[PDB]
Amino acid sequence: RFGYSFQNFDPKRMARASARDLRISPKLAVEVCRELRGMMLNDALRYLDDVIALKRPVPLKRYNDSQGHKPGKGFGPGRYPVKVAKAIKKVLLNVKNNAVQKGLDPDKLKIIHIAAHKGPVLRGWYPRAFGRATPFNEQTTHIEVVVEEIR
Amino acid sequence: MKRTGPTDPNLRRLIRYLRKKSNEYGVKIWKDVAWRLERPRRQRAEVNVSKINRYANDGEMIVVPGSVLGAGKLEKKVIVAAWKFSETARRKIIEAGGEAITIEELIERNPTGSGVRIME
Amino acid sequence: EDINKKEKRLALMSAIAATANYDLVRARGHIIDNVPQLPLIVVDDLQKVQK
Amino acid sequence: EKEFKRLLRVRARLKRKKPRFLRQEWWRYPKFKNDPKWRRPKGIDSKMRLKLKGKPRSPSIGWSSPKLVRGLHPSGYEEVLVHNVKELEALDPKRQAARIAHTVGKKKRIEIIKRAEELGIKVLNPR
RNA sequence: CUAAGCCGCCCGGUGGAUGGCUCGGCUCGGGGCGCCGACGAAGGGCGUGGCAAGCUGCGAUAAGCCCCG
RNA sequence: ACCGAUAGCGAACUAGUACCGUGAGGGAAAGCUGAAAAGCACCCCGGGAGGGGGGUGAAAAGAGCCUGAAACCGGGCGGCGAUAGGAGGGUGCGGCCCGAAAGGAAUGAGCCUCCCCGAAGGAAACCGCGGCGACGCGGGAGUACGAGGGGAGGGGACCGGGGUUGCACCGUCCGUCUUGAAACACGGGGCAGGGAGUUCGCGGCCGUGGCGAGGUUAAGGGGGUUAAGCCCCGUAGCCGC
RNA sequence: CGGCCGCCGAGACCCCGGCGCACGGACCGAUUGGUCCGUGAUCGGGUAGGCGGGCGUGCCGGUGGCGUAGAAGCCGGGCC
Repeated sequence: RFGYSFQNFDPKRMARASARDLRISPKLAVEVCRELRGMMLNDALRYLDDVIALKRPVPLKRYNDSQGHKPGKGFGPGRYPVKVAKAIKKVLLNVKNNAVQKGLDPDKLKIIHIAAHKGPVLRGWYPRAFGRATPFNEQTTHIEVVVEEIR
Repeated sequence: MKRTGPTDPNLRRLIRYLRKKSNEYGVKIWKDVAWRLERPRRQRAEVNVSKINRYANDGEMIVVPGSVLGAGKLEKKVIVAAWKFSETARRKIIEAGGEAITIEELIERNPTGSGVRIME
Repeated sequence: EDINKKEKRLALMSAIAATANYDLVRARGHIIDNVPQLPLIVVDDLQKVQK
Repeated sequence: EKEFKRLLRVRARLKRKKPRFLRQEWWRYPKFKNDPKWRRPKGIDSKMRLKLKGKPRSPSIGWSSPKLVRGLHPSGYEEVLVHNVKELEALDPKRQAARIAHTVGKKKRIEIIKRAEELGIKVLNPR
């Protein structure tokens, strides 16, 4: 995957980055992106740091089966996707670098578009009772992000 | 099953001309011959010089809405008009002193079709 | 598919006759605007042309 | 022209009132929704086959347009598909309108349009 | 400026249909040609390339050696 | 006048190969960059995979490479959205939204005003009378109105169509055996491709065409041809008399 | 319970315009076809089944064509 789903990208005012074939949960990636959308880059990085440190739960709105609630208001199911947070943090650092190279003030960068997709699946099998072999697969994730220097 | 009618464009045109001529002259002979000609091909009439000899008279006009075959003998002098003639049939008609013409020529000679006898 | 010999002969006759029909020839698409006459009969010397 | 206009209006009203005839359960499955069509219901218990009130209707011979204006362009002309200038040359400007085939390139479309406009021939897709 | 959720369009991922192509198949009247082996056959095993695993070809002279065109 | 990569031989390719069974034996999947590798020099970041610039190319067609559909998933946009019930639809219209082209239209749209004819059908005011009463009878009147059919003036850009949703009424899915299917009867997670009255021999009929007291050739032979096409003969035989 | 007076209510019945079918008639097109007129209160539901016409796909013999000024294919939309 190379293309982005953003329509009106402007190279003069915007920067973009992506990651492909990440070996993380696409569901949790979608959930984290939903929360990161619309935030400033620094705020998003601090958000991810808190999630990684387990100081801040991520709410679950779509994939939340058999998930317990968390202390405070708005919870409701939540969890701490550390691996997803780490990968997305690396992508955010990459896009920050792209903006800096283009010559955009890093303190005014707002995440205008961020999305996650399901990529290719790596197949595997696991043995089970009664001589049956059963699917045992990894689902990879694509991440895309484009930030804009607001004014 | 459907009756597709004659496949011969000449025969179809002859049928149309026959009906038109009947309307023009206010008679029924030509329309009768037309609906007899449009009979199914497995039922088209075939007549023999023997039958013509049996039921005709000298100097008479006969119309066969089909084919005329040359089995038997002819001794009368008759003018016969039919869609087709076999070689033997036509030879016998000519040798008897008559003439073997087509339906178009019969109409041209006798537009009103008075005294013409249909045979099937 | 079988074809009776006499029926095939009649079909050949009809085709040869239709060859000399002005309306059919032009209706088939052929350009006969400058042809002098249909049917076009030519002297036997045409048989010896080799080039 | 009086009867022509009356029947043209009648056809317009009829074909505005007419529905889109689609097979049963077309909306329920993507395989049918992506390829809209009408198929006669032939089931023993098919409600559409029974023609019950409250179910989609079926095509009938009574929906046909009036004979005089059947198949005509809504503008009233008779459509003729044209692929070249020679084909366009054999058209009647007073009663027929030329529709340029979708396959002819702009190069030939230029001459087709020029000939049409100098002959006073209506073109439905002049570009 | 509605949380979840449903329908429609656009973009993107997943997937490999469709269209086009074809050194491959299949079927044929006619035509050609039809045996090899104790002077060791067919079939097979193992070897053989500078980097060489499969296929193909070759046999300790081993992807080859000699002679006439 | 064969198929065109789920087709055609099982094998278009390192296919009777990989792999399965002790064995006899069984047996797949898998074609395509571009005209030319010109197959991305250099720069920033990342542990790396890669990402972003910048180059090549008519076009990334970027090797995970012709075209790139459907099902499925993520985002953006338009409509609905936490007091509301029916197989997810039908009829009619109202909100909100899209409306360049292919549909109508400035040679004039929605719309407003005025005049004429008018089928089936069809009032009332008002007046007279009958009935205990609901009410009815005669005049008004076959008048007003009426589907639709025509003409004139004003205004100047929308009507048709589409997405979603609101309301009123109606609507218990599809195929099947069955007397009877919404069925607590059977088959129905979704999408794409494949999939089921074919060939010969004999007999009965019909639609059409040739010849006709006759019809027709089979095996085969000759001419010509790139060729198996084309032309001519061939009375054995078969049926009818 | 015995009667009466109004009104509402179908695709039924009446009227207007349109389509097809059955039968008969007149015209044109060189094979099954096309146009128009007349009659229908005595034509218009439909399972098994019978008959007629038409739509669509691959290849062949002809005929007339399109295309790098952009074919097939694919997504959305307009018209018949």
